[PDB]
Amino acid sequence: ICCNPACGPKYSC
Repeated sequence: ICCNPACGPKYSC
């Protein structure tokens, strides 16, 4: 997961 808008295309919560 990458639950932060800065994750960009990786965003997931």
